[PDB]
Amino acid sequence: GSHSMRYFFTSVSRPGRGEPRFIAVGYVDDTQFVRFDSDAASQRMEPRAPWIEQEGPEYWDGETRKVKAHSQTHRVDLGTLRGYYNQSEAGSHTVQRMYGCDVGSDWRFLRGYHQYAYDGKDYIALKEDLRSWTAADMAAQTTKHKWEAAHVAEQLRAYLEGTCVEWLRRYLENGKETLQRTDAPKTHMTHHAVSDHEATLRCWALSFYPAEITLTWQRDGEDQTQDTELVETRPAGDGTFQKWAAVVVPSGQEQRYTCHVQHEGLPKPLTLRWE
Amino acid sequence: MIQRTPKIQVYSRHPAENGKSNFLNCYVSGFHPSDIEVDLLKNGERIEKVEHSDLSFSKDWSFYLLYYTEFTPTEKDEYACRVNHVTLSQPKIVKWDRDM
Amino acid sequence: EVEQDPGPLSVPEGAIVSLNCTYSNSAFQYFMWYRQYSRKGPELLMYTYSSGNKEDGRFTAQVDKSSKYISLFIRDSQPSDSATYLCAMRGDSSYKLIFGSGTRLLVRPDIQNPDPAVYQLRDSKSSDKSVCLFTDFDSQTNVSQSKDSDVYITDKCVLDMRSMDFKSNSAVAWSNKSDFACANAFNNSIIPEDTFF
Amino acid sequence: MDAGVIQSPRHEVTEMGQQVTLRCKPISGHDYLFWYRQTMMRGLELLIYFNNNVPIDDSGMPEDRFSAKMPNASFSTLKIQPSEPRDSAVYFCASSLWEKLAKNIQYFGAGTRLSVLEDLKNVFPPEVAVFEPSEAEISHTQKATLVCLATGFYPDHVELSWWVNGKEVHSGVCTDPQPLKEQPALNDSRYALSSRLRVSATFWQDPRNHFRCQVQFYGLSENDEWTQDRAKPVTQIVSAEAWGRAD
Amino acid sequence: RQFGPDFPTI
Repeated sequence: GSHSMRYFFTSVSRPGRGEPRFIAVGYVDDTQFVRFDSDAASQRMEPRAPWIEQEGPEYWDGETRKVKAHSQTHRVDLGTLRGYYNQSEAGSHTVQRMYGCDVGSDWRFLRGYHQYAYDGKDYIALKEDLRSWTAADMAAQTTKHKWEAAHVAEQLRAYLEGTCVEWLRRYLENGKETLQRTDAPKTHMTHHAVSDHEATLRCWALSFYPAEITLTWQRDGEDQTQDTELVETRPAGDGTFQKWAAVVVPSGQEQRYTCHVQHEGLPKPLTLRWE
Repeated sequence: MIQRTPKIQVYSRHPAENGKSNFLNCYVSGFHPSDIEVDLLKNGERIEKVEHSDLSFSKDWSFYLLYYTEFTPTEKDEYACRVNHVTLSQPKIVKWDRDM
Repeated sequence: EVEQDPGPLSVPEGAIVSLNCTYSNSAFQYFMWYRQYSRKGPELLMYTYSSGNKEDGRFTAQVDKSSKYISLFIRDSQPSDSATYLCAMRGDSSYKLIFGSGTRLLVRPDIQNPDPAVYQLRDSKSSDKSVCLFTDFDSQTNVSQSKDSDVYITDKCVLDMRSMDFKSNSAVAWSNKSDFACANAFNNSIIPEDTFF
Repeated sequence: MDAGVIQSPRHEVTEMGQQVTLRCKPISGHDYLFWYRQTMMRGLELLIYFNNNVPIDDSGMPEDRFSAKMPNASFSTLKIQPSEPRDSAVYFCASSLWEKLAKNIQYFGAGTRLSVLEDLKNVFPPEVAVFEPSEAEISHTQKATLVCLATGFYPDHVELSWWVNGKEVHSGVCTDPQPLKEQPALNDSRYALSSRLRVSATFWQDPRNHFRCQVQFYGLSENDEWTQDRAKPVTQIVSAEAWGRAD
Repeated sequence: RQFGPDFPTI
């Protein structure tokens, strides 16, 4: 279906240590494929998925150079932002940048993004037209003018509409055996008395990919929100995901309730009922 | 500054069967700032050599990490994840329940 | 690796000049040209992202990423354009530039009232020895070496007396030798105008 | 004008085996710094660049003897040890900012011209002579050409200038763009350079007027040792001169 | 493949 490539960059200042901690990761869809950690010994961008290992030395030298440059820029930014907010040099602060692109099911460009945050809140972002900026406050307005003068959007736009999308299609093809697979959810139901007069029904979806899935409870074929609970979709550790949805029901009415599961890997949406 | 306390799920990679090798996971998410301590416990005692995923973050900027280790569930051993973070006045302990 | 013909190119003032480079690596995306005068640093002229045509005054830089061929054109060339021209390029993984080996361009001055003459110049203090100045000749004349380390000949050079809108070419030759006199055959093409006594 | 990029030394002539240190101060506020070199054999080429004082791309650094540091935002050093004749080149430092680099602009220093020699006994300062106008030239053209010959110098680190009644002149001057070899057969052949200065016949025939061809030569410094017969060929100025005259 | 060579500072 639809696909994305995204890069994430976090830097945390550490007053009393020599330099901020900088951690960068890259994903295609929900799968991690590279990382960099400023504190680790290698000082290289490292492979995290098997299909990226085939890239040759020019690729790895280039990606390591860029991500090292990016650590330096985040380091200067943490100082600039402290100065802009007149903040003490004693505190630890955070900078985050993410960028990337999406393609559709036809694999053509859908949208690109580039966003930045300071201490967990929006600072500046490129808008969807990839020509203009939104700034959170007056500090960010000075940044925005600077980036406008320097034609940052133009260069980001060229990358996101071009290289970002091409290298994504390249990865999708070189990793096709794992990136273009769908693992349909393995599905079952659980039952527990929670009271004398109540029972909980829990509907499980396991080992599915991609992470996107929808789980809903109905009663008499009508959607049920009351006394339900949905957990956050969680990673299994092996490249797949898990989720469940529960409903507490009057005991003896279990058979009125039905769990409904939709996933790309399912030719048709499953319906489950207690045993 | 804005601080967001972590959500915690503790669970196994595969359906747990006593005596059979598996992985114990503690997924922490929705937190800010990023500094966090996560231990997995076996009968109250830290498991040594737990690994974790590389720090990343969600659309809302909040961070997430997966901590994990190989383990073999049994009838009587109790497993738990213990999390400390600036937003917590004391460490939160979440027990592993094999049907969650 | 970028390939650039060394020249030298010699053209008359007012001519259109064309410089180019070829490259092999399709990862190059940014293309630039520099001018460097003798014994100085490189000066950026023109710069082109990706493809296309870019004009500034008498200069046009062009890039063809299909043919991997880039070019600079200089309209209405001037004596002050005489320099070495270097192309440079890079990708987007680094600010590191790769340069071509350079093309030397000589733009020959248009000398409107030539008066080719060869003169003896007596040393100021006391070297009864002397030099011969071949001067005031037009820029169709080109100049060559002597046949022997007996005799020393510098290439032509152009001076600008801007106070009196006036320019002239010169070359110089010398020796310590008795057998050396100005009024002798040299190894190059000039026309019949001299003077001596 | 705020300062541009400052490099030092401007010239260095030294014996192989020693350590050479090249220095650069970037334009203050600039956060990138580049070191390049230029030779006849390999052309113009990047050695290393830094951003926020950290080396980003050093793929062009020679694999041995070369070391580049940037201890602070105001200062970088490139060191060579032990130096070898093949290190002879012009080394250029440049600095820039992101927004200038996006337009491919960088700001260059004036460079360091480095000659590393096998043997300092081949170093000679120039002899300098001035040749006075032809009388035939004066009456045919109403103008007068002085010629300066700087001869027998090695290596070619000379800057020739013309001085008329105590003040440097530019108009009317033409100096060969490059030296010629006094014997093209040999590698370490000495060099010669010519220059001309032209003025009206009127201006030459004034006896009040005084001309001087000046050559700055870069050679040995007094840390270099010297035990030869002949005078130590140090960095020095050698001049010749002439006064105007009507007959 | 990342954006490069690098980003401007904020």
